[PDB]
Amino acid sequence: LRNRVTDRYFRIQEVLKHARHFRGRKNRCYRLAVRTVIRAFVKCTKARYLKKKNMRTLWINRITAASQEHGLKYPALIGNLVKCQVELNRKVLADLAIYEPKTFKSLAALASRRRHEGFAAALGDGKEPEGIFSRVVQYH
Amino acid sequence: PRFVSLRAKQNMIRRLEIEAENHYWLSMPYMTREQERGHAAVRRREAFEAIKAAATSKFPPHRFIADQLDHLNVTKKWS
Amino acid sequence: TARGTPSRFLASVLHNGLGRYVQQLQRLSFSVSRDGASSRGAREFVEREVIDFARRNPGVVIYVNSRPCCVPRVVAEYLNGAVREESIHCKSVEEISTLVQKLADQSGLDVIRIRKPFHTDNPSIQGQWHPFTNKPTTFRGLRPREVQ
Amino acid sequence: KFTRSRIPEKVFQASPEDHEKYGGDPQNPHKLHIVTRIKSTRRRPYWEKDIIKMLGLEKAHTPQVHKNIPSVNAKLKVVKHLIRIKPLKLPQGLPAEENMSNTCLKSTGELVVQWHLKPV
Amino acid sequence: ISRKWEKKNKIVYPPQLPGEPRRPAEIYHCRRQIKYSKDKMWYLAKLIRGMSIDQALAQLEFNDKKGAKIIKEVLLEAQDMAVRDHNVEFRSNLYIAESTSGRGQCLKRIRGIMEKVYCHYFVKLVEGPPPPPEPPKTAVAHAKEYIQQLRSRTIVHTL
Amino acid sequence: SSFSRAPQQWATFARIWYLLDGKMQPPGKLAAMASIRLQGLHKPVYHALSDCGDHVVIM
Amino acid sequence: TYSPLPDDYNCNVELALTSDGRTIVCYHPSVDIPYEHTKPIPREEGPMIEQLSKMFFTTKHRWYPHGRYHRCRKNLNPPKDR
Amino acid sequence: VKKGFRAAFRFQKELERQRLLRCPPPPVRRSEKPNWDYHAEIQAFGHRLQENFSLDLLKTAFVNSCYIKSEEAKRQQLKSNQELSEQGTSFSQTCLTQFLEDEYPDMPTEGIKNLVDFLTGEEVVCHVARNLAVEQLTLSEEFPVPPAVLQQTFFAVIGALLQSSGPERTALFIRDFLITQMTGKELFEMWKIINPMGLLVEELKKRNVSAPESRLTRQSGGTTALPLYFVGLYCDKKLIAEGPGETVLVAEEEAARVALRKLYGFTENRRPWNY
Repeated sequence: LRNRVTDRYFRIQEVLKHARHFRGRKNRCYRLAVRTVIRAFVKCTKARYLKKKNMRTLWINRITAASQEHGLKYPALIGNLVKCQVELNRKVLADLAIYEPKTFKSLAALASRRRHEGFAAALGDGKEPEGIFSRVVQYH
Repeated sequence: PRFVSLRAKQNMIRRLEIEAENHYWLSMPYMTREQERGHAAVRRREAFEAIKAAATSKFPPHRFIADQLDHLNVTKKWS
Repeated sequence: TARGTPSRFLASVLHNGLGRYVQQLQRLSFSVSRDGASSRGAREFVEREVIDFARRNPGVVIYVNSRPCCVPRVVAEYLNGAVREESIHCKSVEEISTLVQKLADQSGLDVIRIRKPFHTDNPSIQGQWHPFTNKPTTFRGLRPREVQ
Repeated sequence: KFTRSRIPEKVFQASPEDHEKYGGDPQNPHKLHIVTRIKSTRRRPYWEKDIIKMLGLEKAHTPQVHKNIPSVNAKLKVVKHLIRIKPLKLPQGLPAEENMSNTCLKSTGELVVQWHLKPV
Repeated sequence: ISRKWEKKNKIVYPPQLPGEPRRPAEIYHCRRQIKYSKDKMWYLAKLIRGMSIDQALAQLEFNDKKGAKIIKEVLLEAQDMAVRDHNVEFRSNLYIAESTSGRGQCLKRIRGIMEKVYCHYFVKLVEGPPPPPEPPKTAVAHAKEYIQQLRSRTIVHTL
Repeated sequence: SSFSRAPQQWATFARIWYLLDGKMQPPGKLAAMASIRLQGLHKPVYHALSDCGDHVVIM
Repeated sequence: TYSPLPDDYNCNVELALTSDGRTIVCYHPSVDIPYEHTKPIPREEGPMIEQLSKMFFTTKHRWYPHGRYHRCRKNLNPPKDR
Repeated sequence: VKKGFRAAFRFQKELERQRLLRCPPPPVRRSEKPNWDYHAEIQAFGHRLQENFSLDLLKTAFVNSCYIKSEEAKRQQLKSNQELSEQGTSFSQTCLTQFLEDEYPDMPTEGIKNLVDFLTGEEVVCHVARNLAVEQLTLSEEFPVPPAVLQQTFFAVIGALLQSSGPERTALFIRDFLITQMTGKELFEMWKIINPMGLLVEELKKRNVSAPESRLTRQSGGTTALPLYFVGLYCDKKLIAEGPGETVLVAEEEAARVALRKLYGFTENRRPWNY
């Protein structure tokens, strides 16, 4: 052996510090811990996309629930708040739904008011005055 | 067996509408083909003489005394 | 990974922006070899940049130890008693300056995972949702199938 | 065999119903196209992939300005199913060197040469 | 070979103070190269793990297994050096805190490899009455645990 | 608002008994409302692991 | 006499635009519970696990214990917030 | 025997780390470790907080009286701390009562005394002075610095900033370190009381309002192991507070606490401290 390898405890220990909490011999034996540690890092990076996705469906569940408390449905609320140029997002609306339910109730009132102006505007068709909350703020 | 929903029909239809308006705006050119001829030959020739020129100006970089001597600083010490 | 690492909540040290801002970095401890090729960029950092750095923040006390080291280190100590020991081994002066300003700018809290990107201490202003918000009451407090 | 498809010329002749539908004038047409790739060139023939590379449309949903000349219109007729075409309309003039930086192409298709961020 | 358990009777503590409770004694004893296997000693070692040494002796005199006599010699020997060597006044006032059994240096006999199996036996005796066994948790403990888990919970993934 | 920590926490996650008369009703359209109130999906505090379901009494 | 939501139970929501039409002012003070809407204050392992299940309306499985590998993986000093 | 040196050195230091985690040494004070210049680091403690001191006076603010006595126990083989700590805690008590009387005018003065005896308590002041490097500069006898000693040194540092640069800059100091400790804490986490209902009854006698009727507003799960009640508290058939609870008595006491926060301005919606 001219130069055989001295520094091999540390390569093993670079893998096995990630496996210290596994079950079975995966926390101990390097051959098993490499497949599970690699496989854990692949899951760890593919789960960034699923973290973002699952937060957003969680927010739609919370906005859905809190807007069904006021009679609205979720598509009615989000559509007719886009139509009011209230460009809040789902994270903020879910957090207002939990922590500030009067602001959420007034946003549900603004979205159902805009929903009814959309109904009455798209019912009596032709040239008419627009709704009050139906007006848009032009940016130039 | 796979069947066609209403999502798929409405999606297919709005692609057909984008397509029909692409048909409309391609139906009225600002120039005829006799008018366009050579109307941008100069800029195309200068653009290729730039591509040609960057191709034929490829050569090794300059080598300097200061870099080779500046490797001697790896044993700079204090006094 | 996050399940193998510990995590924490986002915090400050003693409400560090509320009244005034306090530099959370107490001590730096440079140790620089006199003759030694690994602490070359440390040497040119003590000669050029450490006096300017020591004047740009006087609440930081800086110790340059200058012993025969074989790896040079910087040891940041923080007001909450944390110690970050980082190496300045085979680094240029500019890389050491961005590292030392990195240690200056931060606090002693761990660089473990932070759970939420925010920390309110008073999250609710209109009163948090309980299931009897958004419900109407009845006359005399009755419930369903209550006769009197 | 799947081959390259010629399209006849009656397909590209407008009707006055279409001038009532879209907003076009057959006399005095528009100079500049805005072309936008909105359907991938993957699962398309290699010639359509090439025409998308020539037109400068490798990013989806990014507008590109072209000339309304029959050569550019010929390449656009090859890939007309992948793109979207609008006329570049210009409400004010084309930008001079004073207004060169402060432009914004809006989503209507118009290119405004004074883009403040203040409401009207 | 490691021999750390014999050394554990050599820790000398600095002397106490009069405003300080009396530290109980700790008597680490072992026997090495018992010709028996380490997993048959686990039942005998496990049997006596919180008992007083009189209850342990009494349970090991009437057990049929081979290791019971060996463990009884280890516990009578550790009761002796408990009193003589380590200043335990009452022979009776001991209990088994630790009783384990590791593997010893086995032999290999070629027949076809067959191991002659050896074991050790490690006992720490602690001066004092044996600690009271853990009571099974009641429905008050389960109900308080459940409700304290309900009190613990937060609105998650929000402010 | 202005509750202490413990009664606010009790008030939010406390579970509510609902009554639901199923006379002349279809079973799946009762089952949808019952299922939403059994999972806690009618609460804006909802999360799967946080265990905020309610009780549904269907008569 | 129009109300976009039945302003009865949580807060009395009164929407407004301003004269410029740029900001939406919401005005929503709290609805107190009336005094009329109130009531006066009135003045073995097997059977234990069935009794706890039936008490707290959960199944039986969360009352059985768990092994040491699960009791010691647990974080006993978890991070607190708020 | 693999020839070489670097893996044996790295392995030697990892063995040193497992020696430090298995049997860690008792913590030594910082002035008994390398890289300590005491004077330079008192000046750093001055410039850290963004104020100036007369440095000898701050030096006596860190010198306890136990340290002189055990030091003269070590001589046989310095001004004390107590004057500055007397001035500093007298001043900080009266200036905290100034701030908390100005920004909470409706509080009872028993409540202002319990707030001020929270913001100068040993738990608060010892939590503050272990993160301002006071403890590392304290010349004390024993390590870790015991909490009564460190409370004394912290108010000695306040007294030294008082004699340095007047009452206004110490008022800003006390504002920025002692008052910010009551952010995020509720009133009855600071001023503990038993029987809040009787206290609310007495306060409503002082405003000449009748005694409030506790009156069950909403409930749920009444015959279960997890009830929920909202007891309200009405005064002339208008409620002043309503709070939840697991039993009726718990919710009634807690509604009394909500009313006491509402009388005193110490609600969760109060105007925050203007810094």
